[PDB]
Amino acid sequence: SAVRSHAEAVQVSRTIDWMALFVVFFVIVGSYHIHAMLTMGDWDFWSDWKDRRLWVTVTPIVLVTFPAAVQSYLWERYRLPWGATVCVLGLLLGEWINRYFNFWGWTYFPINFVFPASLVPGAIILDTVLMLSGSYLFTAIVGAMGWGLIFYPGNWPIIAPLHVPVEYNGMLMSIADIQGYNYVRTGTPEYIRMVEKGTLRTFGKDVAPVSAFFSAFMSILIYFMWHFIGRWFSNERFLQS
Amino acid sequence: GWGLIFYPGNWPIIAPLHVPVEYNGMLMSIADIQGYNYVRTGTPEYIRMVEKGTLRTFGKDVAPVSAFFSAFMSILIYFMWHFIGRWFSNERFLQS
Amino acid sequence: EAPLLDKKWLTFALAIYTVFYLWVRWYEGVYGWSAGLDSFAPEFETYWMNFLYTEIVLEIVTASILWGYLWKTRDRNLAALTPREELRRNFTHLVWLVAYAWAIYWGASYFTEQDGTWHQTIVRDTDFTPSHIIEFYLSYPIYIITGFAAFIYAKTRLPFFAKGISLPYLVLVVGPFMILPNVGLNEWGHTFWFMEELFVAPLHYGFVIFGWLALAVMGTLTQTFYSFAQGGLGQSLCE
Amino acid sequence: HGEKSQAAFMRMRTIHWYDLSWSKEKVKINETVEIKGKFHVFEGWPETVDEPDVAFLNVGMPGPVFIRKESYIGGQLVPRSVRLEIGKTYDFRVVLKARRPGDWHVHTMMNVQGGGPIIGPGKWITVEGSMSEFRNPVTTLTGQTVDLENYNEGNTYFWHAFWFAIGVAWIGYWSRRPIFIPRLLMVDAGRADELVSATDRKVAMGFLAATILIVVMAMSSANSKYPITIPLQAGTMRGMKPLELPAPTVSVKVEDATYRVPGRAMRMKLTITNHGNSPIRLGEFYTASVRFLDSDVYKDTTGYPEDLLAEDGLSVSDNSPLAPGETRTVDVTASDAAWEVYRLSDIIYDPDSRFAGLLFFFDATGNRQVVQIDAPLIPSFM
Amino acid sequence: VPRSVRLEIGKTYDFRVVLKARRPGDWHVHTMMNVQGGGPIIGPGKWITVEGSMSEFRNPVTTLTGQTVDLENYNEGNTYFWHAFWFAIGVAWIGYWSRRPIFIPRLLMVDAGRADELVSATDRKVAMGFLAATILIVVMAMSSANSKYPITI
Amino acid sequence: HGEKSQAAFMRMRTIHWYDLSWSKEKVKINETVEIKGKFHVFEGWPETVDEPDVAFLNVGMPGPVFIRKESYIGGQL
Ligand SMILES: CCCCCCC/C=C/CCCCCCCC(=O)OC[C@H](COP(=O)(O)OCCN)OC(=O)CCCCCCCCCCCCCCC
Ligand SMILES: CCCCCCC/C=C/CCCCCCCC(=O)OC[C@H](COP(=O)(O)OCCN)OC(=O)CCCCCCCCCCCCCCC
Ligand SMILES: CCCCCCC/C=C/CCCCCCCC(=O)OC[C@H](COP(=O)(O)OCCN)OC(=O)CCCCCCCCCCCCCCC
Ligand SMILES: CCCCCCC/C=C\CCCCCCCC(=O)OC[C@H](COP(=O)(O)OCCN)OC(=O)CCCCCCCCCCCCCCC
Ligand SMILES: CCCCCCC/C=C\CCCCCCCC(=O)OC[C@H](COP(=O)(O)OCCN)OC(=O)CCCCCCCCCCCCCCC
Ligand SMILES: CCCCCCC/C=C\CCCCCCCC(=O)OC[C@H](COP(=O)(O)OCCN)OC(=O)CCCCCCCCCCCCCCC
Ligand SMILES: CCCCCCC/C=C\CCCCCCCC(=O)OC[C@H](COP(=O)(O)OCCN)OC(=O)CCCCCCCCCCCCCCC
Ligand SMILES: CCCCCCC/C=C\CCCCCCCC(=O)OC[C@H](COP(=O)(O)OCCN)OC(=O)CCCCCCCCCCCCCCC
Ligand SMILES: CCCCCCC/C=C\CCCCCCCC(=O)OC[C@H](COP(=O)(O)OCCN)OC(=O)CCCCCCCCCCCCCCC
Ligand SMILES: CCCCCCC/C=C\CCCCCCCC(=O)OC[C@H](COP(=O)(O)OCCN)OC(=O)CCCCCCCCCCCCCCC
Ligand SMILES: CCCCCCC/C=C\CCCCCCCC(=O)OC[C@H](COP(=O)(O)OCCN)OC(=O)CCCCCCCCCCCCCCC
Ligand SMILES: CCCCCCC/C=C\CCCCCCCC(=O)OC[C@H](COP(=O)(O)OCCN)OC(=O)CCCCCCCCCCCCCCC
Ligand SMILES: CCCCCCC/C=C\CCCCCCCC(=O)OC[C@H](COP(=O)(O)OCCN)OC(=O)CCCCCCCCCCCCCCC
Ligand SMILES: [Cu+2]
Ligand SMILES: [Cu+2]
Ligand SMILES: [Cu+2]
Ligand SMILES: [Cu+2]
Ligand SMILES: [Cu+2]
Repeated sequence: SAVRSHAEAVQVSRTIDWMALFVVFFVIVGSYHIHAMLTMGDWDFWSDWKDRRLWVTVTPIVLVTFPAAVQSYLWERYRLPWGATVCVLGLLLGEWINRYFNFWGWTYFPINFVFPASLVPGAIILDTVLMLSGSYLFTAIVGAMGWGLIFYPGNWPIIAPLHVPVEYNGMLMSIADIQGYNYVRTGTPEYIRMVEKGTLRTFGKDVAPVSAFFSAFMSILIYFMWHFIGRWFSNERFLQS
Repeated sequence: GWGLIFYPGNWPIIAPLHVPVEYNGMLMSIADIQGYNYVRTGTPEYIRMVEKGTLRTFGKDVAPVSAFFSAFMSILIYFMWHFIGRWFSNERFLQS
Repeated sequence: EAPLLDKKWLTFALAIYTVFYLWVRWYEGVYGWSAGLDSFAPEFETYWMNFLYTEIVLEIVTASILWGYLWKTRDRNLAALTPREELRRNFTHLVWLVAYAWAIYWGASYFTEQDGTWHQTIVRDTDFTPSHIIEFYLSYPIYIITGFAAFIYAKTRLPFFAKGISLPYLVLVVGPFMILPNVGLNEWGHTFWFMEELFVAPLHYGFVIFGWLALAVMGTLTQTFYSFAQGGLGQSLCE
Repeated sequence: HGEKSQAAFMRMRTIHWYDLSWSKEKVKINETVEIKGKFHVFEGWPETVDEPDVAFLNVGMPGPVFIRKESYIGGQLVPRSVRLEIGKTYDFRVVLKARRPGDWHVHTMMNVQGGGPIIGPGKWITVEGSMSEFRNPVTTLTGQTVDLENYNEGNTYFWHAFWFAIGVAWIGYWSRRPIFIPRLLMVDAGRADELVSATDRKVAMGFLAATILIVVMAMSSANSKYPITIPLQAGTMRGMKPLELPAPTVSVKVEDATYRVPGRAMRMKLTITNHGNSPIRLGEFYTASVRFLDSDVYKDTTGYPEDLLAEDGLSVSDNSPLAPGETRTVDVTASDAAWEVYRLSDIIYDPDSRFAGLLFFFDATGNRQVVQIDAPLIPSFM
Repeated sequence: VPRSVRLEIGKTYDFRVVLKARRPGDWHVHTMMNVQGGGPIIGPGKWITVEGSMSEFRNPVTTLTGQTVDLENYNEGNTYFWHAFWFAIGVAWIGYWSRRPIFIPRLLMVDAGRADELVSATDRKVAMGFLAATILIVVMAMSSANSKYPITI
Repeated sequence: HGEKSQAAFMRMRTIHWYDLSWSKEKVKINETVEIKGKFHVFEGWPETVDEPDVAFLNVGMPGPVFIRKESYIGGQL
């Protein structure tokens, strides 16, 4: 036999558990980080890109992709409810490593100007909803609604001190706006930032809630599609050519 | 290979057509003069999708970059059209 | 009666990548400012183009030698593989997967966002920026080599993977490899299509798409676990 | 850095930066340097570059080695993107504050949406001191003075660490048990319902409720701490005041313009008519950040980057006082290694061999007229 | 104006066009402004008669390299030669395999599981030679074209 | 109705309507009311509003309680 005793089998299984956790975690880090940055990283890099319309709308929709697939695999095959949490934690770890060692360690951009957005509450909501309900349709709908809606309230304690108005050289500016102005991004001019500028159809203080609800609806859709995407990605098929 | 060999294979043909000419005070290509002289009534000059230079165009890398991009997209299109042809090769019979 | 898991090999697999990439980061910090800013200068030549040529040659040589050695020493007769030796080979393949995951993290996550930083702080001048040299032409080939080696080892040593070509393994291994040709699109994206240094531009969606193929790892993992369990470990563990 | 690789004709035909000044060449940490000058938008704007309807005045440097304290276009602060008109000249001023020590090549640039970067002449500036001495004080409308280098850093660290710790605890609660193989076998065997207990359900409910309640309380506390907040200020600022400059009493027609392809020079036949302003003389030809000067007529005293300054790179067949009214046809020769160093000789690879530049005419009293010339450039190979 | 130009609304422009007769006959000639995103704007047409033979038409052009060429027949033979050469190579590649039974026996052999018998070592060597010769010929032709015309724009 | 909810700066920075007159305050059915005035286009037009290359002069009311008999901009229908 491969193993000589039950205790040896348990120890071998624990070693395999640790090694497979390492493999899954860091492959997820690589893939999720590349997808997340090349989908929404301009808003995540700079504090003056963290607006109420585009950041709040875009970030959860594109970030709900990997958690859906990883949940569809882990909960179905192992009853492990931490897929969304592990995806968010890996993305945050990679982003923070890059910000501290490259954004600040190399180009000396201040950390308070280059910090990532908080994402743990949405992953926790998704994971808990999936674990308690046990059905992927209800998880999709309700958990994606929560994931979309909790993104901006979760990040508000961080960005709130950066929105104190300042009279800078005769013009009204935000602290994040002054941060973007002072610290020169040679490759990132001011016109590139996709932030809300006001529309003639913009109503009475409804920008952030409308963006959050739109993000939640699109998160429902993207979760529903990426659940089946991950189901396909979990196939155990062998080819002969 | 299919993407990369396209332009080197055609260069011996179009190379004599790229000799510079001072046509009426303006620098022109032989192919450009051919297009100018022989009037295409239904094909004005602004329609031609040719490179005109960009502020992000770098130091003599236009053709290799185009070739490599074409090769990558050729990989993708070959992969998709292989299965397209596999579907087109089905021997199925319908009853209605 | 060697131990089932070779701790020395796992330690080497982690440490070689860690040390090499730390030295690469030190080199980027030291020479990325004095020589990497201007591309039409001699110091840029001798400090980055030589690096690119050497890394390309070494990557080709290493990939050829490693893949040929793995394919040459394949187990011709796998029917006589004892369950204990099969478990040891499974542990070695898991070490290979650990190395592949570490290389994937170093390539797709660290240096890609470092490249984003570099492009947001300076004006792009050439396709062979020091950031591009380190990211596209050093880390990506390294993780491609590691993935190909892991796939070849699994196919040539594990009876579970020797009965055919594993589709999830093939997708997980070749999918990220397609990130390397897609760099051409990236160049065609920056020189012709998009005039702005926007990291969310569609010209980068190619990367994204092939990054999705890394998700195939989950399927591969399942197969790996079965390769770990079909030898009698699962029966003893279920007791 | 980054201009030598840009197409020569694109550099010649976009924006021209004329008289520029730098307040200091060597600065200490926290000291300010002022870069002023004029920029002219070329009338024959290239078609592949969008019109500068949305343009941003930027500083080209390898990072935040300086901080841009302020920027003015026509005397008006421009923290946002602006709108520029084709064929108009604008004053610009940029005040920067030194942050990091070292020698830095600083350029003034105009980023144009749908066009890309337009880099101007770069100057080497030395910063002496320690980066730890740099301070960025800002006074808010609420009466608080803060330092932007470290403001809100601890709060961000605390919140990110808190949420990361919560996620790690959630994972580690399940990580105390067998993870992958036994659970997979149990699920395959049909014993999945045994893998989650009532205590696990209660823990998940507590985690969800605590997460929601903590988010709500944190938002309320942040609102209480900062009751006055404004959204990010953005938009394109129109109505930039251009310069009202004296029209050139000097008329210049370009008969022919040629460059030898091996070549480190450019030659042009010019017909010049003086419409008054006393006998005049050509003193300088500006092409792409490169200034070819005629030492006998004009001498630079502004510390113009020497790599871009050819003190005797202008050779005019006859540069004698052009009596008001005289129409002289002269052969001008602009020669300098900068032509090859700044890759202006790479116009041979350009899909448009046409050049544009500025000519500067000086009278006996020193009054200067600026004439704008554009023509096709013909390479010579024989 | 050999290229597209920019016109302003409400302005008047002089225009001149010099044409050279090429083919005999009566031709209705119009001056037109093609506008991008608009279409054709045709002006008054005039009937012009061309007398002579088309064989007498010449289009001399002097290049910056010191060569005078006729655009009617310039580079025609080179294009014919290269296209015929590559077409002949493709035809030879097809005809090498076309000397054997093509469709039915090969289909039956593949269905029967004897596909490996349809390609021999000599066929593999021929394919390798074809690939190597194609690549080498392309490279040599590019080098020769560059040597013949060292000045191109 | 509908202006109070529009952004204050957008209302301040688009079009200015100066001296206006209404011919009548109370009208009978089939009677006509004339509204004349001047409107100035602000030079600093907001960037999120497209330039008025295509603009329509409209009457804001809860429906066809009136019918717009005619409209003139600069004396031209
Ligand atoms: C991530 C993108 C997904 C790609 C699409 C999924 C693969 C294709 C599936 C259907 C056809 C093959 C059969 C089932 C799969 C697995 C597979 O390819 O198995 C081998 C089969 C032959 O096996 P069989 O026993 O004769 O019967 C068919 C198996 N169901 O090959 C084929 O059928 C043809 C070749 C397979 C396709 C190429 C490999 C796909 C991997 C991705 C390529 C790289 C592109 C991404 C780079 C960024
Ligand atoms: C080139 C475009 C491809 C079109 C899609 C492929 C055809 C459809 C396949 C699935 C449904 C039919 C069953 C399998 C096919 C072949 C087919 O149509 O068989 C007859 C079946 C009935 O047969 P059965 O024994 O009862 O069981 C189903 C057979 N698999 O009809 C149908 O199922 C419905 C009608 C078939 C569809 C119409 C004809 C399609 C030809 C193209 C139409 C023209 C459009 C192109 C013009 C430019
Ligand atoms: C075997 C170790 C465990 C396995 C995991 C790897 C952990 C290793 C960390 C290395 C720490 C030393 C870094 C200092 C380099 C030490 C180093 O290389 O210093 C020189 C450069 C600076 O050189 P220069 O540019 O010429 O200087 C002018 C401007 N500074 O700094 C750096 O490189 C420091 C910043 C970057 C350091 C990398 C971050 C650490 C890597 C973490 C990997 C993620 C692992 C995840 C595990 C949870
Ligand atoms: C559902 C369980 C019951 C708990 C209460 C539910 C949410 C709260 C209040 C309900 C009353 C509705 C009025 C809202 C308070 C209304 C409210 O507080 O509105 C605040 C602002 C308005 O700001 P203002 O003008 O300065 O204020 C004066 C308003 N006359 O509007 C918004 O935030 C806009 C609403 C947010 C956008 C969502 C609209 C809903 C779209 C439908 C899909 C979402 C629903 C999910 C379906 C399952
Ligand atoms: C729709 C389902 C009902 C339950 C959720 C309640 C619905 C209403 C709002 C929640 C969306 C996020 C807040 C933005 C709204 C839209 C909204 O009200 O926006 C105004 C401000 C943002 O304004 P600003 O200009 O950026 O200035 C900052 C001032 N705070 O947010 C709020 O006032 C926050 C409102 C509520 C915050 C608590 C969130 C908790 C509820 C969401 C999670 C639900 C998940 C349930 C799990 C099963
Ligand atoms: C944004 C919209 C949501 C995303 C779309 C996906 C959501 C869920 C379902 C829709 C499509 C996937 C369902 C799986 C196919 C459906 C599926 O699961 O398998 C179909 C078969 C399986 O292969 P087989 O065993 O050889 O064939 C015999 C049938 N079992 O695929 C094939 O035959 C080949 C085609 C499979 C291609 C599916 C790839 C999934 C897409 C990955 C790309 C990334 C995601 C893109 C969306 C952004
Ligand atoms: C692979 C086997 C080894 C054989 C050599 C491989 C190809 C040749 C050289 C390798 C050294 C790299 C530097 C190139 C010479 C570098 C070289 O010759 O560049 C010429 C021009 C530059 O022209 P210039 O500025 O006037 O010249 C001065 C440059 N400082 O650039 C180009 O042509 C751009 C490069 C072509 C675009 C492809 C980039 C690669 C993208 C990655 C995907 C493709 C790779 C496939 C993956 C499998
Ligand atoms: C990438 C895989 C490695 C093998 C191929 C080598 C990679 C580099 C270049 C090849 C791409 C085409 C040439 C344009 C590059 C990009 C490149 O170098 O472009 C510059 C000129 C074109 O410049 P221009 O402004 O139009 O002026 C004409 C001057 N020649 O092309 C070249 O210098 C040609 C370079 C190489 C030509 C030989 C092609 C043979 C290799 C491709 C086939 C590979 C297939 C292998 C079969 C398995
Ligand atoms: C540009 C992107 C690449 C092109 C896409 C194709 C590449 C390869 C695979 C993707 C889709 C085709 C795979 C075949 C379906 C997958 C396939 O091969 O058959 C599915 C079944 C076969 O018919 P059946 O026997 O009746 O059904 C029972 C299962 N055998 O189709 C259906 O049921 C009907 C749908 C089939 C439609 C496929 C048509 C193929 C597309 C032709 C359009 C032209 C190409 C467009 C792309 C530009
Ligand atoms: C000094 C640090 C610790 C020891 C170093 C060895 C590695 C660490 C731990 C495990 C082994 C410890 C004891 C080993 C003693 C001896 C020793 O060095 O063993 C390792 C391999 C032997 O591999 P093995 O026969 O499979 O058996 C290993 C099990 N003991 O040595 C070799 O000489 C290498 C084997 C031949 C394959 C060479 C690969 C191709 C090399 C070219 C470059 C490849 C590409 C480069 C990157 C681009
Ligand atoms: C298969 C892969 C497809 C891509 C999916 C992943 C996301 C990638 C890119 C788009 C993310 C948005 C951020 C921009 C980065 C991708 C990017 O670079 O976008 C640039 C534009 C702004 O510049 P531009 O001059 O407009 O250029 C157009 C090029 N897309 O951003 C935008 O988002 C605006 C473009 C229009 C697209 C709007 C976003 C989509 C709105 C929702 C509908 C789509 C369906 C949603 C699911 C229900
Ligand atoms: C970064 C900071 C880290 C925070 C760490 C939080 C601790 C997390 C988890 C504790 C796990 C204990 C599980 C015990 C069940 C262990 C368990 O199941 O014990 C049997 C009890 C029997 O209880 P009983 O009395 O017979 O019935 C209930 C009424 N008496 O069953 C249960 O259902 C017990 C449920 C207890 C669950 C406690 C978990 C709550 C954790 C919330 C944490 C809040 C976050 C921090 C706030 C700042
Ligand atoms: C438009 C111009 C048309 C060009 C026509 C080119 C001719 C094409 C094909 C010839 C087929 C002969 C096959 C003989 C195998 C017939 C064959 O297989 O014979 C058995 C030999 C035995 O040879 P051996 O000595 O025992 O072993 C090798 C070393 N001695 O096996 C082989 O493997 C022989 C391989 C010979 C293959 C020759 C084909 C090369 C064709 C290249 C053409 C170049 C293009 C033209 C350049 C301008
Ligand atoms: Cu890119
Ligand atoms: Cu510079
Ligand atoms: Cu000008
Ligand atoms: Cu009203
Ligand atoms: Cu007004």
